[PDB]
Amino acid sequence: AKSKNHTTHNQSRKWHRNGIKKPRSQRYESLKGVDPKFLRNMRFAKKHNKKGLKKMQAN
Amino acid sequence: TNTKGKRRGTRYMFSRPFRKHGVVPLATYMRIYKKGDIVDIKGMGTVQKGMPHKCYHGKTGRVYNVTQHAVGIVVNKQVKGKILAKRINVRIEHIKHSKSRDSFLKRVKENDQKKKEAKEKGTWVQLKRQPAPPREAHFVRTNGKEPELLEPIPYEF
Amino acid sequence: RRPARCYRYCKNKPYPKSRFCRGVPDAKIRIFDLGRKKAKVDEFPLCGHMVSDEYEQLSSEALEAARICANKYMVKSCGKDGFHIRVRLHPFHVIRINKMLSADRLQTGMRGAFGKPQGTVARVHIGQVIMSIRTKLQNKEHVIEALRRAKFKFPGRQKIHISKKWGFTKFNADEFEDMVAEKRLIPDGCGVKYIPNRGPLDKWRALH
Amino acid sequence: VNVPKTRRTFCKKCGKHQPHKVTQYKKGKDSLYAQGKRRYDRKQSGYGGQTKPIFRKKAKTTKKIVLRLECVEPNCRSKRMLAIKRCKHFELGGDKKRKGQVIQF
RNA sequence: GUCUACGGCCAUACCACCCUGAACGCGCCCGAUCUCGUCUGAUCUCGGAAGCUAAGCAGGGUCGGGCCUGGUUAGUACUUGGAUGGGAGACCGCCUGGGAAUACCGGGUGCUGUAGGCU
RNA sequence: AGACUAAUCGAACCAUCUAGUAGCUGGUUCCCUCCGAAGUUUCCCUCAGGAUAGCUGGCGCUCUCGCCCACGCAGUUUUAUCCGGUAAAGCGAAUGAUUAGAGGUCUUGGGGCCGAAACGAUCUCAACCUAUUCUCAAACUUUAAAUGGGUAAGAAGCCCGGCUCGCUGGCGUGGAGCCGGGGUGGAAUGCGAGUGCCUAGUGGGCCACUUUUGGUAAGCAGAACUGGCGCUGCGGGAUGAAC
RNA sequence: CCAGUGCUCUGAAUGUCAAAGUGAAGAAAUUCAAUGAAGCGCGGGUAAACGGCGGGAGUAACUAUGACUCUCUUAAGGUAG
RNA sequence: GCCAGGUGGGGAGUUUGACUGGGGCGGUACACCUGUCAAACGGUAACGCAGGUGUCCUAAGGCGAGCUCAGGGAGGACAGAAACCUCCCGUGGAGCAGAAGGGCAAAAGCUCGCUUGAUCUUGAUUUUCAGUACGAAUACAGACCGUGAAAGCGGGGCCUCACGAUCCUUCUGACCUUUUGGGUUUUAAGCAGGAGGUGUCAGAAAAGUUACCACAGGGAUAACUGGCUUGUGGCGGCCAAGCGUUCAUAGCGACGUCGCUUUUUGAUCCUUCGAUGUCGGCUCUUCCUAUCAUUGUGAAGCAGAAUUCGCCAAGCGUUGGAUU
RNA sequence: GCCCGGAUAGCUCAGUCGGUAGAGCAGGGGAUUGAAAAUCCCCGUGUCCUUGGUUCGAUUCCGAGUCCGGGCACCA
Ligand SMILES: [Mg+2]
Ligand SMILES: [Mg+2]
Ligand SMILES: [Mg+2]
Ligand SMILES: [Mg+2]
Ligand SMILES: [Mg+2]
Ligand SMILES: [Mg+2]
Ligand SMILES: [Mg+2]
Ligand SMILES: [Mg+2]
Ligand SMILES: [Mg+2]
Ligand SMILES: [Mg+2]
Ligand SMILES: [Mg+2]
Ligand SMILES: [Mg+2]
Ligand SMILES: [Mg+2]
Ligand SMILES: [Mg+2]
Ligand SMILES: [Mg+2]
Ligand SMILES: [Mg+2]
Ligand SMILES: [Mg+2]
Ligand SMILES: [Mg+2]
Ligand SMILES: [Mg+2]
Ligand SMILES: [Mg+2]
Ligand SMILES: [Mg+2]
Ligand SMILES: [Mg+2]
Ligand SMILES: [Mg+2]
Ligand SMILES: [Mg+2]
Ligand SMILES: [Mg+2]
Ligand SMILES: [Mg+2]
Ligand SMILES: [Mg+2]
Ligand SMILES: [Mg+2]
Ligand SMILES: [Mg+2]
Ligand SMILES: [Mg+2]
Ligand SMILES: [Mg+2]
Ligand SMILES: [Mg+2]
Ligand SMILES: [Mg+2]
Ligand SMILES: [Mg+2]
Ligand SMILES: [Mg+2]
Ligand SMILES: [Mg+2]
Ligand SMILES: [Mg+2]
Ligand SMILES: [Mg+2]
Ligand SMILES: [Mg+2]
Ligand SMILES: [Mg+2]
Ligand SMILES: [Mg+2]
Ligand SMILES: [Mg+2]
Ligand SMILES: [Mg+2]
Ligand SMILES: [Mg+2]
Ligand SMILES: [Mg+2]
Ligand SMILES: [Mg+2]
Ligand SMILES: [Mg+2]
Ligand SMILES: [Mg+2]
Ligand SMILES: [Mg+2]
Ligand SMILES: [Mg+2]
Ligand SMILES: [Zn+2]
Repeated sequence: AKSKNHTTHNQSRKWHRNGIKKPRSQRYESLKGVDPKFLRNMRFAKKHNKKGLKKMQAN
Repeated sequence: TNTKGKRRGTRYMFSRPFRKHGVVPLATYMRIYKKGDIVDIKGMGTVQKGMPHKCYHGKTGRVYNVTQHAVGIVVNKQVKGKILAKRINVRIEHIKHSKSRDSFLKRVKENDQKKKEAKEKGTWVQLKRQPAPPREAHFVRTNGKEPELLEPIPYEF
Repeated sequence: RRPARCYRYCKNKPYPKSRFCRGVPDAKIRIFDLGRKKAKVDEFPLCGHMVSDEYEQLSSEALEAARICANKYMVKSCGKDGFHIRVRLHPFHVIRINKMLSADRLQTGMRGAFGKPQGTVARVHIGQVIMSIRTKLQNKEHVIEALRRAKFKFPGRQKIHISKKWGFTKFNADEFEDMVAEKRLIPDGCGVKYIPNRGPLDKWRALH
Repeated sequence: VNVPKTRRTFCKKCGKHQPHKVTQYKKGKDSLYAQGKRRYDRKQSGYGGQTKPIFRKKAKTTKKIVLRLECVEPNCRSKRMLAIKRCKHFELGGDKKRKGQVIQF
């Protein structure tokens, strides 16, 4: 029952069939894993963009 | 069967080099890490809290998260079939800036200023890098003196 | 004690006698200099040594029988006390025997196939010294006829190059007498301490 | 190991550090008429023999010494548990050691 | 030209041995009632100036040792790619590019930022 | 004697349940056109099998090129910039093996003689120290290549201006976020890219240049990198799976 | 040779021991205790029951071999033949 | 008759791990660490090598502050190879619980002073990875704190291992949910987080023999041949210290080294498991030469005699028996 | 060739419990006997097999060998 154990012979040729797809470009990076106190500032900063300013900034 | 554990090939990689066993030089902490920066990862044997892992030594990633005294990076690590975007949490000592963008951002500043002057006097600039062309038809000098003759050496053991 | 034909080509990484191997017995050789060990520098000007040619191993016992036959011809033909022969190849490379017939097939196969140690051998590059013999200037045919009786006893094939240097000091024999007497070089037993002129000035005042 | 009788640790009723008594966890007597005891006994009564597998192959020698903590400070009295790592020997409240002392067997 | 307080690079700035050190300053020093600490005011703390650069420290020197930097060592040692190239093998030559390391030799021997003091 | 019990015995015969079960052997019926692999990961009472990824096929969908510069992508270089400790090298640099002499004299282990006879002293044999010296290391290194690994090469950028914040705070300060305005051109090279569903087969591998571990060695056993035989004929090697 | 494993004899002298039965508490389900048949545990018997049967050292006036002396040790240490 | 407790291979039903240079006996390479092998990123195998682990710690955890280590020298009542004090030098040559590797100097080490951050809870990520989990770890975040003058530092042990699912049980938590027609209470069922285990360690409940054997199969896997390899066996070659009255070599030859052979064996598993009938003898044939005798020669420590050493050489010969 | 056990006095055994060296036997000097055997008073001795790590300390706990004595070398 003796066998062969581990070989990456023909694994270079399988991986590059479809190709090493590099993710590299997308915009507005996902916002999980963020420092929460920072996020406990920024959601407040967004909700007073709407409410706090019409007349000051638009004019 | 390779004892698939953590930090196992690191007799030489987290080893501080030579004559620089000692404290971390405290400009290591006073570097300003804003978001979006491109920073490189070199492990340090001295700060045993937040060393990354052995498979991220030397890779180049991107800062996404900043805390009190560490920094989160997004890093393009490779696995079996494909290459992944991973999030590491590294303390500051195992970080340094990458001068690839610094010479790049100086490459931007020159190209902006040449663009300023191209509108100024009306001369076409060619700030875009062309590769190193084949040499020009230069004109050597051999004034009076003759070329030194070279023949090979004899063999003596 | 297996034939040395098999343990001849260098194949495995060096596996020396140290903290972790420990089981290999003593080398065949113990000593390395045979003639006038106490010799001055100026007594034996020329040197003749055996340039290795192959990239092979030498068995440790090949060293022993060679310095015997090399000693035996010098004491016959230049007499006693008229030469100095140094074996410049220390055997550290330890090899392994996987002892079997222990005669029956009812013990074990090739299962535990690591070797317990048997003896040491010595490695050889191309262009490497084996035995240097420094002699009186008159022994020039004898140094050839001494080592030719050793060349029939090492494995493989490697030649004899009567060198250009002064004895066993590394310096050129053409410049040695020109320069030892004048200044700088100071003789020291078999070797010669080379002095620089970058030392403290009481090094220079201690001479003259 | 040696862990002291008294220990000041966070209680979960009145939101503070309070002192506690480390008392030893015991298994306690199990119950007949519990859920799995009734189901195993309804399964058992019959000409079928042993149905659920009993375990014979023990390998571990150590139990995690786990700790009741009773709040000493009155009217709160919220018992809770904790764990120490695996260990062979455990005394609770005696013979803390000396450094500057000869053994003298 | 220098010096203190705080420092970044962390030996070109350490180490040994020696020569000089105006004025501030750094120091040593005289002292223990308070403050504070040890077997002891030596250390630590505490209050002052009778003395002195001998020490620290600062400068310079040593055919100095280290360190740093560049040559020689050497297009060598190894090396990606290539061959119906050699050789029984060992291993080697060639085309193609990349190319070190020590003996050994020569040269350096702190540079500074912020505030503040001396001529 | 495990014999005999209707040519049947270490449990007869007959019929049913029964077309019992099987990861195991053998077979699996018309042509043509297109596309075309795997023996690897992890876990399993897993090792002659599956599960899962990988690999394969099919069916679509969302777009762009048809006209002094495109968009996007990559088993490639180029230009920058960090990372490594293998070859080689070194041990008069650490650690660790290690050969041989000369100088120097505190140190006891031994003798030659002064001998009541005394560290009162003569030449020492050995060790010690200094400066040399031969040779080495998969589980040692100061040094340190070739090949290599990551990232970067702009409009997602860059600048100016202004508001928000419950976080930060001497500072209208730190930093994110939001709003409006202004200039497309930022190495070479090649290409049409992007994305979702379902799913067969596979899960016994083998040989060769160089690099390699166990062996004395093997048409042996185990690998790394790449190509191939397998899956593939043809021309050469008389003939042959791989040259 | 009664150590072992077996069979067997006898004892409330004495540790264990399940139902039923009784007592105490609980509104009751239930919870607890006391009492304790056979068997086990404890004591004896048996090997024409299974079967079991040692190793060192010193030692005699040629040297030798060892009656003898010693020691560890077992349930017992292979006697007749 | 019925219930309970003993005995019960007399009778019944099942189980007899896996990896393995065939199996078995052995060993754990079955989970997990460290150095290497690994061919300078990461990854990378063998019953490849060296080693460890299933623990220990109320301080060896935490914070502050003080101090600096092994080792050597010169000194000093009894004191010496070793007591104690003192001075000097002392870059890690000591120490940090134990395997090693890294890391460490007004410190991660030593001593001391207060201490329980080894506590409460929701995510995110790193590791192994299928990009699932346990385990472990890092950054945070909301609490309650410790220590410190303070900045800070700490949610265990300086880091890389030191541990464990469902179902069941047990315990704690809310002045919690459901207890089935509505209620009151006991019991039970749940939600959340701690334990009691699966070491074949991603988790079966488990002994043996078959020569009386049976079926499914395998040359994926032995024993016979044949092949590759030739250690071992067998045969030769080179060098010359010696031996040989003198004489290295007529005849031998130590120490060394280079080969051949497939009649021993060993090692390997490529061919054969829908079979290739596997010891020895007898009978008979051919061939090999590494020649025992014969034909012709060469050499001797060859006088003749007997011998021995080589050469062209397989033409011809190499018997009769007791024992197994 | 693998798997298991041990070294202590002149012999045979302890204690191996990491802080004493013990038990018997023989030898040695007494006394008892005219002389021995035996009895009584007495003592004498351990390179704790070798070597190193573990500890404050090794005779003990581990590792390493020098050897002695086991149990195994099974299916074709
Ligand atoms: Mg497989
Ligand atoms: Mg029943
Ligand atoms: Mg004073
Ligand atoms: Mg006082
Ligand atoms: Mg002064
Ligand atoms: Mg003076
Ligand atoms: Mg100077
Ligand atoms: Mg110098
Ligand atoms: Mg029978
Ligand atoms: Mg019949
Ligand atoms: Mg039958
Ligand atoms: Mg059918
Ligand atoms: Mg039917
Ligand atoms: Mg059927
Ligand atoms: Mg096709
Ligand atoms: Mg499998
Ligand atoms: Mg099949
Ligand atoms: Mg497709
Ligand atoms: Mg390496
Ligand atoms: Mg090398
Ligand atoms: Mg599949
Ligand atoms: Mg193979
Ligand atoms: Mg196939
Ligand atoms: Mg193909
Ligand atoms: Mg082909
Ligand atoms: Mg053809
Ligand atoms: Mg051919
Ligand atoms: Mg062919
Ligand atoms: Mg009995
Ligand atoms: Mg009753
Ligand atoms: Mg006798
Ligand atoms: Mg008898
Ligand atoms: Mg039965
Ligand atoms: Mg099996
Ligand atoms: Mg690597
Ligand atoms: Mg690599
Ligand atoms: Mg150390
Ligand atoms: Mg250590
Ligand atoms: Mg401290
Ligand atoms: Mg918090
Ligand atoms: Mg009801
Ligand atoms: Mg498992
Ligand atoms: Mg059976
Ligand atoms: Mg096959
Ligand atoms: Mg042979
Ligand atoms: Mg075979
Ligand atoms: Mg086969
Ligand atoms: Mg095979
Ligand atoms: Mg033993
Ligand atoms: Mg004895
Ligand atoms: Zn409370």
